[PDB]
Amino acid sequence: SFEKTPAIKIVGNKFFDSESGEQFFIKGIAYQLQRSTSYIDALADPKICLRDIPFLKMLGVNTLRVYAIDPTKSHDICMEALSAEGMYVLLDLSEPDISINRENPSWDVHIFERYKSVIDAMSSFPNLLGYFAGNEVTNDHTNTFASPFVKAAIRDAKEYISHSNHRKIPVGYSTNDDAMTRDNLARYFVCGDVKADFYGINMYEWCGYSTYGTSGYRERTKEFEGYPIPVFFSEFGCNLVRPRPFTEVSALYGNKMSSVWSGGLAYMYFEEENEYGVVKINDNDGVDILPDFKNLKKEFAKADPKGITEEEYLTSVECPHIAVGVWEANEKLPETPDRSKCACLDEILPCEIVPGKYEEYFSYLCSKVDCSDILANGKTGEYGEFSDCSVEQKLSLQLSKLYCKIGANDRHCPLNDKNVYFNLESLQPC
Ligand SMILES: OC[C@H]1O[C@@H](O[C@@H]2[C@@H](O)[C@H](O[C@@H]3[C@@H](O)[C@H](n4cc(CCC[n+]5cccc6ccccc65)nn4)O[C@H](CO)[C@H]3O)O[C@H](CO)[C@H]2O)[C@H](O)[C@@H](O)[C@@H]1O
Repeated sequence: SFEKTPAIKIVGNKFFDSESGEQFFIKGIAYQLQRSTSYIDALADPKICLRDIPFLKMLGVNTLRVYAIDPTKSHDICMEALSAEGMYVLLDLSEPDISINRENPSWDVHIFERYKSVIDAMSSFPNLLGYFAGNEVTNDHTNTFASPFVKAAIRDAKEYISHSNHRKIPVGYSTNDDAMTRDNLARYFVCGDVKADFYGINMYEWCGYSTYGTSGYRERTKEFEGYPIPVFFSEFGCNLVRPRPFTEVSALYGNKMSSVWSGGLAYMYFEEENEYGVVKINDNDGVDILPDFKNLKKEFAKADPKGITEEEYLTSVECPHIAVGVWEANEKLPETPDRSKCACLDEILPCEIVPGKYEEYFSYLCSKVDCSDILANGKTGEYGEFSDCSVEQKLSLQLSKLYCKIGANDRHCPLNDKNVYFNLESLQPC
């Protein structure tokens, strides 16, 4: 049974419970373990999730943000246990080792396959609230050209979900709070022909015993009035002053903010020595409640957002202009990564490379052949024909071009490295 968690849907700039029609406000907490797979999936481990859910119930949350799941594992036990306490999940599609790289952005078959795997693993659950297609990818004025890759990812995740048999779980974005870029980012993700379904801000402006006016919350709220998609704090909980009073929660669910924002999620459940936890897991794997816990609990308990209903509510935007060093996200987006096309390279290329060396060998190979066909430029909106293939496929293409330009036809690939091999399938006459 998922009785206690009806699916949430979006109408205009609000979330609604699909059965009752009541507006849905997120009262959440970030729930993610990390090592000190590379990531840890607490929702794949019943002994972990079933330990913590009673503590999450005490806090009074209705939503978790989860940053990374292992899509090869079952999540039925934990998702049903969450559902039984009225709890929903916001889930990032990426993981630290398979994310859009803000320093060298790409939207390719490897990242898209990750996104699809997560979608296929998690979309059966009615309490899956939504997916994030990225988290703080662009984070300042030096990497705004990453954002077209994120928008392509939003488009392609939505299309994959649309073409699947799954419920149409919304796909949004989570952004940081950099003064120079925030307004342009907010506009960019709702501009043109591809839009985020919702928009989370990682919002740390309220520290200690601040106020609506002095924190910045009043000006954030004014700039987001009339924003066309649901907006919430995908993270909050500045820890400058401890124990965190979480008095921002009273402002967030109050009358000035509840008509604009769809709530938010505290960062975070586990204490992991960034001093952001509300509990701490001891050496015996037991839960020790920290002094922040009771303040978050008290504030969420008091919070009573006056929303609207779906029926009464029911009665393109220009992309920011390009300016060098300020905003360099082209409106033109990279193409949908094509697994078949890129898989053809594995079949037909004479010289292949199995997955420091990428830098050296792209630099070597791209001095000898023209690598434009694998370059992707989010500033200029120029995306090479094979720029959507995996890093190894791209490198293999360039190696093979060099092999064909030499024209020896002797099965000797022109790069001495153990990962290089002649592909015998290339001989069988994409
Ligand atoms: O796509 C952009 C980048 O993505 C990186 O991986 C991401 C990871 O870095 C990211 O990690 C997640 C991390 O972002 C998040 N987190 C939240 C915080 C508190 C930040 C506080 N803070 C931030 C900024 C300004 C502040 C100002 C004042 C006060 C506080 C401020 N620190 N970390 O905590 C999660 C919990 O564990 C991580 O899982 O998770 C995403 C979801 O899986 C991954 O995509 C990739 O590794 C990187 O290559 C890529 O460039």
